Amino acid sequence: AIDFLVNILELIKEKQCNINLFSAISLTSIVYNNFGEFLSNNQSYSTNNPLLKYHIIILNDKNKTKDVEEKRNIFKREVAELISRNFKLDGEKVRNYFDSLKEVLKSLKYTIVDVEITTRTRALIGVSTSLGKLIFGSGISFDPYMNLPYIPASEIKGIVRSYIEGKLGEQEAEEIFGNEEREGNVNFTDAYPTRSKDFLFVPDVITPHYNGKKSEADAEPRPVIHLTIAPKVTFRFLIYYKREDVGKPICDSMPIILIRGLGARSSVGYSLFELRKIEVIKAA
Amino acid sequence: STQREYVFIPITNSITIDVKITIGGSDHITNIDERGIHNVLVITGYAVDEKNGRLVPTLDPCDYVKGILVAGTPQQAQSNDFLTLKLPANKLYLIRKKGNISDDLKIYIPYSSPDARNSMKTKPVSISDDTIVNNIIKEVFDKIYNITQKEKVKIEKVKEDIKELFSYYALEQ
Amino acid sequence: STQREYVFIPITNSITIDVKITIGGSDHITNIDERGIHNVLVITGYAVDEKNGRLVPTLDPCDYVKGILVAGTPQQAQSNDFLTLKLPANKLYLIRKKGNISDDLKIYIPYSSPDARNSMKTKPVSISDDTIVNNIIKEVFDKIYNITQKEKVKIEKVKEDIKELFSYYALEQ
Amino acid sequence: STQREYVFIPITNSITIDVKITIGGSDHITNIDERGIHNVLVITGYAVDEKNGRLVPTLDPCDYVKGILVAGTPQQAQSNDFLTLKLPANKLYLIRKKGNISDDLKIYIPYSSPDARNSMKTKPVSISDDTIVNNIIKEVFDKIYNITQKEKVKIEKVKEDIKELFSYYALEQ
Amino acid sequence: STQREYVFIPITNSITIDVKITIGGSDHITNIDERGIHNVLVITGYAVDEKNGRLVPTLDPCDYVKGILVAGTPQQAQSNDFLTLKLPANKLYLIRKKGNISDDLKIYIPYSSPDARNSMKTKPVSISDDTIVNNIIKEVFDKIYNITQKEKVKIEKVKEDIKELFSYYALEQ
Amino acid sequence: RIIEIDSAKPYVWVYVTTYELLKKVKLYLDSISQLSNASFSNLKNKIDTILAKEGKNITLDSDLKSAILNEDFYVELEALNNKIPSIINAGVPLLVLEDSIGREVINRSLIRVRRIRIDRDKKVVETGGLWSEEYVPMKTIFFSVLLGKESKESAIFASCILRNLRYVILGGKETIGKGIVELRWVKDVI
Amino acid sequence: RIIEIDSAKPYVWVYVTTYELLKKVKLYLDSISQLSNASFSNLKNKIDTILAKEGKNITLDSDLKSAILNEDFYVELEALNNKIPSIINAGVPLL
Amino acid sequence: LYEEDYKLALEAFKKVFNALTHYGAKQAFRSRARDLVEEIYNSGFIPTFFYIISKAELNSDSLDSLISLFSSDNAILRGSDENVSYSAYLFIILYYLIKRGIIEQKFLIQALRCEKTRLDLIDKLYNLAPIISAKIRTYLLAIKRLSEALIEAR
Amino acid sequence: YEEDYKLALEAFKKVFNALTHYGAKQAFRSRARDLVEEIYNSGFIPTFFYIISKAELNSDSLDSLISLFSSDNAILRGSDENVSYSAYLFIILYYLIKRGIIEQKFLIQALRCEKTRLDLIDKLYNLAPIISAKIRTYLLAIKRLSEALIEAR
Amino acid sequence: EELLMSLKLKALYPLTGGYNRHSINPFYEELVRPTEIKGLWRWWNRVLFNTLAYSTKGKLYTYESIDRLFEDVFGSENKKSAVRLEVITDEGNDNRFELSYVELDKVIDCLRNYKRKVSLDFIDNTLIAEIEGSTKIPISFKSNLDIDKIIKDLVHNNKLLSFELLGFKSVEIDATKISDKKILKEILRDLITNYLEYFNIKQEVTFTLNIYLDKSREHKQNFEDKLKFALYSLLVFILLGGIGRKTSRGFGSLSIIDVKCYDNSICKKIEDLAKNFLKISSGNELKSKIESILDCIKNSCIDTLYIENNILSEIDPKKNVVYFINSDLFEVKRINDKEKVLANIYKAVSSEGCCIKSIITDKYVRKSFLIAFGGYRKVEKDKGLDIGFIKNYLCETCETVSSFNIVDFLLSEGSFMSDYILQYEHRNSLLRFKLISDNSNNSYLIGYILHSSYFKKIDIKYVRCILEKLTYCVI
Repeated sequence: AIDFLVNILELIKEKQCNINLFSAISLTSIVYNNFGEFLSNNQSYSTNNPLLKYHIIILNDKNKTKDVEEKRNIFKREVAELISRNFKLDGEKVRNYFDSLKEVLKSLKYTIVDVEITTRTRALIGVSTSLGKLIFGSGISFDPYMNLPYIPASEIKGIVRSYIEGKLGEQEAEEIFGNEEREGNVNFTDAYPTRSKDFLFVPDVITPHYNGKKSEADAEPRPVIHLTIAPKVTFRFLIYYKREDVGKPICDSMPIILIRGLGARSSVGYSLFELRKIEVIKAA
Repeated sequence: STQREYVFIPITNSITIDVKITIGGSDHITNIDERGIHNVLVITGYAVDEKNGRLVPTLDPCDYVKGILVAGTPQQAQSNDFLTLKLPANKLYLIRKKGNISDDLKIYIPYSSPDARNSMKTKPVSISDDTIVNNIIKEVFDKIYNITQKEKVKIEKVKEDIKELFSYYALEQ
Repeated sequence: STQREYVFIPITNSITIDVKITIGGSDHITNIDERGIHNVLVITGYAVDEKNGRLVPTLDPCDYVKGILVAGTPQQAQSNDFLTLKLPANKLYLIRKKGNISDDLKIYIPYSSPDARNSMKTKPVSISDDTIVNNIIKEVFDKIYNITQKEKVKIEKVKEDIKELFSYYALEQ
Repeated sequence: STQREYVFIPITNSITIDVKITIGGSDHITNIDERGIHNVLVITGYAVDEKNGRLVPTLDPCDYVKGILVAGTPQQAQSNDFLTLKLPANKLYLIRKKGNISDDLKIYIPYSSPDARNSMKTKPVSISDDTIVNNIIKEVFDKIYNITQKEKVKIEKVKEDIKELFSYYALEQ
Repeated sequence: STQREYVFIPITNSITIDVKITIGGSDHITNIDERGIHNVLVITGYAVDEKNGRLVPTLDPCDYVKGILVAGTPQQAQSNDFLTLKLPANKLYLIRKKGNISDDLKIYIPYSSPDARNSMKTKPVSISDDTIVNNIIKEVFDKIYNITQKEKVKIEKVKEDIKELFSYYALEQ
Repeated sequence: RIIEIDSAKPYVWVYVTTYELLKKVKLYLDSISQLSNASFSNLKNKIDTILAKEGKNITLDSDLKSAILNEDFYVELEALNNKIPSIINAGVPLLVLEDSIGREVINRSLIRVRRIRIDRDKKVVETGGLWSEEYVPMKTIFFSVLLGKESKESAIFASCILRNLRYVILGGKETIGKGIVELRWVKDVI
Repeated sequence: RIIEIDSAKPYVWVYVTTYELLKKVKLYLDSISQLSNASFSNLKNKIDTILAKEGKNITLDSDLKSAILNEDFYVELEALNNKIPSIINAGVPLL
Repeated sequence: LYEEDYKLALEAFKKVFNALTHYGAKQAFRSRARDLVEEIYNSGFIPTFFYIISKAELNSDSLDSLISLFSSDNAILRGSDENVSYSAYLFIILYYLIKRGIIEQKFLIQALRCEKTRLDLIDKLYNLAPIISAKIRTYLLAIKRLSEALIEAR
Repeated sequence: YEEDYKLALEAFKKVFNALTHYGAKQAFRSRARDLVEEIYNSGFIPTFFYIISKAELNSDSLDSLISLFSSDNAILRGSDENVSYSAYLFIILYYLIKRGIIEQKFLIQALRCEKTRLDLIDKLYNLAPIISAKIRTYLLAIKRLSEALIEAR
Repeated sequence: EELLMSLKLKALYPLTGGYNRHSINPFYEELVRPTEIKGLWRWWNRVLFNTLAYSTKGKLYTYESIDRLFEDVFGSENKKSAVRLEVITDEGNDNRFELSYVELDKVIDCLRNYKRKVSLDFIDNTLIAEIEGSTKIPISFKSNLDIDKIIKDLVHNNKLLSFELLGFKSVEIDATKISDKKILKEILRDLITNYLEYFNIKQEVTFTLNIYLDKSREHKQNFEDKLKFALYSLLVFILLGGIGRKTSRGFGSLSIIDVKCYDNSICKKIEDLAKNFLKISSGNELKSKIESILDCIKNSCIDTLYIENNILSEIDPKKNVVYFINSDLFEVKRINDKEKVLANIYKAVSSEGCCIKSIITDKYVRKSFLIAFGGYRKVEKDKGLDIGFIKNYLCETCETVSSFNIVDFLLSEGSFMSDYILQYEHRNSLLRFKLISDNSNNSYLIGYILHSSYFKKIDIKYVRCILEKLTYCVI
């Protein structure tokens, strides 16, 4: 109901890890996109309500409209600050998850490689996925049922493989990761955050001036607020296999590949990681 | 064919009945039987002047007046109070519609001329001030509310239906 | 502003034959300099009827009309087929807006009234037939602005706007 | 042998008959009886030039001149214009095909030179404007056969096929 | 602009270029630079017929002739061997496009009067016969491009393009 | 995934089923009970109480009044009596939506992920190397039956094999961590 | 599978049969009612009541007036004259 | 009668495809149709629907042209290449809600035009949510395939 | 009768040659098996939109098809996905030409310039139940020549 | 992949922004954004390239094609970047902006039933809520970031910085209608944060700029040559431009502390030319080095100069604008109070400051000079002849006493440049300043004028000794 959406922003700041952030952001986007409309005479707002602020505040006088589009830019920046400040990582359900999974894979007689990577600089994984896409224009790989950002196992497997295929040639890669006529010999798991220092998400901006611009005349900044993963956030994931044959080239490659990019916009040094720990549980 | 008139639910009361609300046939489009007012007609580009509460045609499409449709004779004496349209019942903008109606109709709506002496500055009015959210709620209904004496005692929801739908625009000159 | 006049483009043009006394001052607002017609003013809820065509009102918000709003007179001081409203230019639903205008006008729009023994049965109409857009650039777009049309008639982009913009919902009775 | 010539359906008037007396024989290419018009010829890569309904060769495959190629020779006058083309009738793109042609068909087409004065930017001309829709039948269709406008209640369909079948391009310059 | 001419590529040496000197500017259209031939123009409704091939104008859209567009002049003022139209290059049906072309170009197209006295009866012809593609290379693809194939290393990658791309139609008399 | 107000207990996601989905589970238990000796009256009982509330969106295992499921469907949830025990045997609640609503909610509840292929040299996305797959979330529950025939070896298959069988890998995408699943025999989690 | 348009009582699926399928059931019933004393009037009269309304899409135990069957096929259903007691007993209607 | 989603998609496409004039506007609309159908699944129809109305930047004239497109044929979507693309894909969605009789056309235009009934539209969309969701995502899949065919790539 | 098995021989012969690369061959072999069953399950119009979209017919590929109607040395350009879908699209149009379901002149001027492609698809939609009845044996023949003359991958 | 080179630089009073337009925010702090370096490096590449193209071909090329030419180095929509930057700023902390407490609830009570506008001012280590309705009530806050005293001085004493505070300092508050305190206490609370964060300014921000190469970019056409030209555009970026905001006025000016390299085969001349700035020792000695670096990119050591390629595109002067380096307008003075000249530059760029009210001593030749050189100026064409009498200086061709003619600036009508040079609120300033030094304590102000393309022609020596007297009274 419309009585449900006007209260959605208060729900974020009162739970801080317990709303469905995926659905909460999507519902917020209905307000961010009807911002001018939700401001007309839509009272019955609580004291906690964060939309009164844009009734009281005022930025332009000659234009009803130009007063609003400025308020909407602030509202977006404010929303990005709510998410990053309130929604903070609780990594106990992940540790219980990975410890339960790791016991399962031992039952199945795999050799597990527990890996913790730590975010060094503000990371951007899944920038083209759908989380804040309807608000920020960018996204983050988000697991709406673990209610956490994550790094897809397909991405880690695809990054590691490009480093072995580049280093150890082609035939060695397709002997570890297979091809259209051999199965791969290494499985990966998604990487979930298990511990942060203070924050989990963090606002950022990209302001292109000269992109697809012919000259200096067509240049003008287009600021793009968005969310990134905060620094000093530890992502845990698993690597398991059956042939000891493939154990060495993975434990070797891992530390090198993390210090380079592991996500989007790493040419300008955003998603750089840090091997925090490697645990190797041999099968038998 | 049956002819109908158009009364609404304003904050004002200048439309008391203004009409013989019955045509000899008790048929009604704006049915309030099941779960609230249904088929309520919305008229676009008009204001009520909150005085002689007839409608002022305005070029702004964001002008907002809505009312109920009742079948009667349009006070044939005072033929200076309406404009007596005739639309095929598919060319008027209804709300909470019911089983469709696909045949021509004649409708009368309270119309007061521009009367150019000042400039129009229309403003929005909801329905509040419970002083009247009961009193003329009875009056305008009492043509169909003494029947509702069974539908208002135990099926009382339509007092909160007036609160939501009828949010017309009074010119407030 | 002054006494203002809204004329309609729809293709019979005998009611834009009925255009009358010009600016007097300089109140031409519908800019047509280079890109074509600007400050077009659309009326929603009406129809030109193209037969004694004088913008008969309706109730549908999906039918509309488009024309020109120029400094005029009530057709030789005949105030039966006009409304003569006054609005603060806040409620002026202009399209192809360019520049700005002050905040009060005396706009005259043609008027008619529903006559029974028929329905309304409104239908949309486009603009085509390049002879027609010669018939109106020569008649209804010229004897209102025949100071230009030595420079901006093959960089015209007004028929590019006539065919595009000036749709309407003729009665077609 | 079977002399034939091209006359098409533009808005222009120069296409009225544009070519002197028909073959005199009972043979034609296009039926007119049951489903309206049949076997409408479509020539690609030509435009009509908004006047003097002749076909200047363009190059793009988008330009159409849909018309009724009929039996006859051009104007019994200067042959400085028409194509004078012979083809086995399996090489002209007909639409709404009916009873099959089987012989070679020498045809004449209103050809103009490329006219390399300036750029040729074609303008798609759809057919509308009911007044000429009958005039087209009044100046073209009713004479080519004369079994129309005399004994046809099927005139109604000939009013519609023009606004449904023929649609072409024109330089307008 | 650049006055450009259209050297179609049939199997016959009826091309024998028989047109004038190169661009007079700096840019051809039918590039052969690195990915093969480029910007190959296509004409439709024409057959070359290779009896001094001059694209006899057919009307069957299924007849086409490909070929190259190089800038030249129509054979020392003999402006009747061609068509000489002037078009805005938006209508240029081009193949294997490589880059932009501007808003106005002159195109000279080897043209023949409609070859009457015969029904067209044209049939498709491809390009084969390595003796001919070897000829065609030195005949036009080297006489007009005796600066390529030398800054270019691989040449026999684009030789088969003539066999692959340049199909056409002809009356086959 | 769920968003709701008016709850002393917040939930990020909920279990969702429909009445058509429980019928097919009842249908499975009805027939195999008549085609064999095994009669699982306890499951049949729990499901019969739930099926008697058909036509209304009910809420087991919790006290939600109304929520928005998958960002798009606002449902008002009646509360089936709290004493109908859990069938998932867990702590999260379980909605049973009427099948017109639940067919939209369940379909949008699947995870849908776009993957790409990278140009090895340009380090950019290939041409036509972008596709999308569909996963079913973690902790989804599927119901099936495994039937046998008197064979002197169906006895061993049920005695020893089926007991020592808890974790299995199903389906594809195994090397990106998908497919691991757990088998929970009704015989011991009835 | 059905899309329950022109109604507010929602079904997810529905039973669909045709008239030629019923004629083959009438034939099976007419024949074996002669090769045996057993009669099936309760079934033979349901089927024959349905077959009277041939040349029209009908729904037996429903009020639908419209539907989109198997995502593609629009049907304008005319409910049966009065009712038929659910040949195949189930809450789901039969078209 | 009743048009199947593939016939409803052809009708809606040949109106948009003709209203768009600059090929840069069509190449944008090709990007819209490709990923806006994947966004409707991931973030629901209602959030994505108003996202489109915002990215359309419905100015007084742009909204005016969009309304003309429902009735006239000479209507031409004019604006920036990314505005008219989202403005075109809004017509695609509106052409479905209107023709399937899901939402009345008057209420829809009055929603986009005036701000007061816009909030009321947000409500109708939450009641009609199971109606729209079941169907629309295969009519939009036809619009996606029609654009990948009739519009050259990026 | 077996006219459609002869027609499927002429068509497959054109495709088998216009597909130069052998990996483009093995892709058309994939299309021939999948796209015949999808017209069975899903219907003609859904499958045609699917085909015509993965074909990516700009104008460069339209000429290759239009020429292939007439010449026997035209060649499809693109990658295994695009050429195979473009080949199968020609396989279909070849049948509607050689069976009078569409006027070849119309189909060729429809494929050519700008917008009569929409007219074609509009027309093809009105003939959908006729086509999906007549092409069954033809596409099934194409499916078997493909599995016979083209090796697997 | 391998490390190409490393550039230990420093920035002088950088005004690096962020999502809140400040260098610090409630979540983190970045005094150096590696995204701005990559963005400015590309901007100083499209400038240097068009300089190499207006000295050997007399041609100018659009931006969308120069980067298309260099996309095999910096990357584009079709290719990932070949170089990847990595800034490691020193002190490597978290250091977010935390506002411990802000005791303000009287100003709340001063704001009921009224539409005033709060305004913040930092008067003597204490801030005041200047309610323009005459209430300069104080506030007792307590936060991080330790605004020492100097920035409070430096901000208030610099007319440019204080002018840009006019956004971050004040906001109206409507309260005639329904009001609150929990809502007003949060409006005013962020107004403080967005104000104090403007004071996280620091001189001497020392950071490193590691630049990596991938060793997987096969030499397409001039990779080994395109790359080593980009390094040149990076040095001139360091030596002529700065990072952050208002770099056209000296802020964020970059220096060089020590340059290493790790691939001699490419960086050879670059590190050497960069080595020549660690020990600058004389004003006009650097004026030689500024020209020494520049000419080695011109006719001397011509880095493969392959302009004969079908990627470029000549500009249209009546509809395009391009900035390139005029090797002549360059001036290296000496300074010993960075803060003074940093605040003095306002005297040289304002239409009333006491440096161009002396050099260009009138109204019109003064303003019209700035209109064409001082970036975009707010000129209100509602007054009398002072839109045309400044136009009369900026016409394409008319009666000119000073050479400030614009390529298609016509009178009696407006062309594309006529509006651009007059109404386009984002136009960089051709007149620029930069303070540079390291290891010598000898700060040298640098002044120059970027050569644009919209200029019909400029009298070099005249506008040079305008710039000459400029750089003189700026100290």
